Amino acid sequence: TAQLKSQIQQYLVESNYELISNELKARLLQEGWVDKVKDLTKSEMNINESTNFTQILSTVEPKALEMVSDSTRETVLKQIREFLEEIVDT
Amino acid sequence: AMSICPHIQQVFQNEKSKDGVLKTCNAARYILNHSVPKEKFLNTMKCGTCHEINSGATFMCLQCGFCGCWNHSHFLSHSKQIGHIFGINSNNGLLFCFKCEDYIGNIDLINDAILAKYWDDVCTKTMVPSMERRDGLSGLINMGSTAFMSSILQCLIHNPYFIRHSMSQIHSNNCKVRSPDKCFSCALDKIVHELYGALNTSTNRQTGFIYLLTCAWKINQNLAGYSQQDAHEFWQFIINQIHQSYVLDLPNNNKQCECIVHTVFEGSLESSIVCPGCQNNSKTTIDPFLDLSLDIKDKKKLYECLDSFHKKEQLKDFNYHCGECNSTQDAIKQLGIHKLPSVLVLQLKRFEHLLNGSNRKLDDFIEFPTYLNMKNYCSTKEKGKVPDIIYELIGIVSHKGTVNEGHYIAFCKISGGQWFKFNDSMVSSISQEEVLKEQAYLLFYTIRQVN
Amino acid sequence: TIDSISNGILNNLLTTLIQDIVARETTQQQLLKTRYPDLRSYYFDPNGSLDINGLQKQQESSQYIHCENCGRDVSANRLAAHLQRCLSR
Amino acid sequence: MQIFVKTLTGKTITLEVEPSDTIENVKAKIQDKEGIPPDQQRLIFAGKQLEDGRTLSDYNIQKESTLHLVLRLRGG
Amino acid sequence: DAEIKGIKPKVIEEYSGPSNDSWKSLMSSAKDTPLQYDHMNRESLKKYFNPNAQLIEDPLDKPIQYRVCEKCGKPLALTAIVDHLENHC
Ligand SMILES: [Zn+2]
Ligand SMILES: [Zn+2]
Ligand SMILES: [Zn+2]
Ligand SMILES: [Zn+2]
Ligand SMILES: [Zn+2]
Ligand SMILES: [Zn+2]
Ligand SMILES: [Zn+2]
Ligand SMILES: [Zn+2]
Repeated sequence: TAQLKSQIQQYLVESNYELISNELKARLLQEGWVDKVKDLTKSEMNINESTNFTQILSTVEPKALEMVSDSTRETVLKQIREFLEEIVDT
Repeated sequence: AMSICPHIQQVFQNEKSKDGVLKTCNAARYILNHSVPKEKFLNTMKCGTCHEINSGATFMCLQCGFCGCWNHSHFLSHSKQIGHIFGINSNNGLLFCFKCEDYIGNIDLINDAILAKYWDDVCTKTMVPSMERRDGLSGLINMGSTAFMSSILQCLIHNPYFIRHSMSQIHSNNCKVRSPDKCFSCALDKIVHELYGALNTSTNRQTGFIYLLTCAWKINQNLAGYSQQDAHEFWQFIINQIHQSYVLDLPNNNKQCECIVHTVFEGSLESSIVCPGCQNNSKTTIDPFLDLSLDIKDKKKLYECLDSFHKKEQLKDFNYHCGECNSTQDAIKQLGIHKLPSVLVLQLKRFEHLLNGSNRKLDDFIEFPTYLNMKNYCSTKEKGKVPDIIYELIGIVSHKGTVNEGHYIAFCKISGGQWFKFNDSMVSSISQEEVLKEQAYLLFYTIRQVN
Repeated sequence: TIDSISNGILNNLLTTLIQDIVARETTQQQLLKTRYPDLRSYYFDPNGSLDINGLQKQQESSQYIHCENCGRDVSANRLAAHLQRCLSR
Repeated sequence: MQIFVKTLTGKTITLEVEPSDTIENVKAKIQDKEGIPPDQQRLIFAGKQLEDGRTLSDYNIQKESTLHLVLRLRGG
Repeated sequence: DAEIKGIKPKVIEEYSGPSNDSWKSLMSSAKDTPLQYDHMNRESLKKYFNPNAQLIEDPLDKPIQYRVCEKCGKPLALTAIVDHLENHC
């Protein structure tokens, strides 16, 4: 069943989530990605002459996802994966 | 012609429904300000349907107890199935209408809902900031040699702790003298008034600055703006005077001062003294600090300067006998951070002394980061490693000229991430990259993330 | 799979952060535009000459200030000297 | 007692002083070590500049405390 | 990279459909709980920062929130407006 996933996630919460979230934030912040996303947002708001959240998000999210550096991406994935091999059976 | 959500207008057409809503918003925000991280994860970031944590944003229902995820459209499902069109984003407390497909960010009542009970009065007595003044942006003309002062003042003018203090009316509420020609803080509040509001009811917005200058003349004419002086010295002098005014406004074993300066700017250095033989020890001395002064020679980066600053030194002129190895020794000294301040102020020592008794300016570019990690500088380990400790750059003072003569300019960053240059009367837009190419003298960093 | 669940966790984190940031931006700009219908951006001059209102540096000593002390008007760029001569009572 | 002074380069020097010693005397000792006149010296402790006519004890300055030495950058 | 089979028996051992719980259940706890900060860990703040430091998380998110008195023109922080109106304006 797929209740398993939610269960595992609950365990993840009770235990380390902060360390991951914080390291991610620090990495994205330090490499300038956050401010790039701010500039992108101001630019899109100015181009579309709109503050409507849904339409701006619709254009912002994919690109913002692409803008994540490979280093940060693979490092954070690597770390989560490191944390996962602890508490699952194969 | 931007519209407003008609659904909340509809709810607000009824006073008791409105009150229920505002009560719930206020309660929710209080909870958000008073809930530990794990409880928050489990009870506000857990999807009521799939039970996943952080399945995108999780929304807490305005009308019931259900929490719903974005990725599986589960709040969307709560809205479709029960008819509850309003939900609160658990990351920011903001209220979403699922009919407009947009957040409600432009209703003043909602943003300040805690004052809802008194809202009518709030609307009768007070107005929103004027466009011109809303960011408090205005230049301060050179009234003689005042560049060393105003450059310092703009970073203060854009400091959230200071603006919170001043706009809170704390001095005004508590001042026993209540005259800006005597009290520095009353004058400051007047400045804030002039820059963000309107005096009742071209020469504009200079009154507070003139009061401050008059006070300065009264305490120390030399530092009052007629002559050229040192901005760091002015910083320590003025914060000490502000502190003195805090102590003055008090009605009353407490070594540490409890003033605004000492709850924002005060940290402590740990100085360890260790035997080079035993390497165990140590003799620890704790020193308060309000700022840090860094050597810059033969370096190109701020981190290099902090490394040098934090670097161990062997004293060759200190008389020292170790009791653990039972011998005369040259002690090892090291500075590290015992306590960090909320706001970190840095001075780069851009000068050197020559054998002929003259001084020379150091114009060397020193690279400084937009974000600063202090983890390598903390003295005390946990049961070890020290965690990440990151500050955000919010202010720069730069100098052009020589050691004995020159000019100060300020750079400040505001909301949205944009930078402005403050050159006396002139406030201008500037890009971040150029600010980062500037020759920095003073740097202002606000605490941003502590792991 | 482990790989899949990890990808889902990262995606969860990123989409949560993104949705928060974007919601904050859109709410702030909506507020600014609604409060101030005639809103204009502060001027940016690539030439480095114009201020946030798109203006150049004003002419001093063309401007003057009325010194409330002694009742004399004084040119602003000479105000400090005056105070040194005026506050010396 | 011995106290310390961290100079412009970051180099720390040691002085032998009493709590009652005046700022002038300390600056004189610094002049004697570095060859820099007192009027050019700024002596910093605990966020304050140390003022002539006052004593070390007036500022609660004790044994092996460290003072920080700087110069002035004038701008008008 | 490999296939997950189940959840280790010891976590369930000592830790452990639609939920029936309610977020307003936190009120009881919320009433007794001091102001909390997000990405500034409290214990690390205790070790490395002062016990009475003032702290503002993410200080540049939006422009300063305040209003101006019609009578005396003071810019007021939202938490300061009411008493300003009681005995200070
Ligand atoms: Zn779901
Ligand atoms: Zn509901
Ligand atoms: Zn709507
Ligand atoms: Zn006062
Ligand atoms: Zn204090
Ligand atoms: Zn030894
Ligand atoms: Zn006069
Ligand atoms: Zn008022």
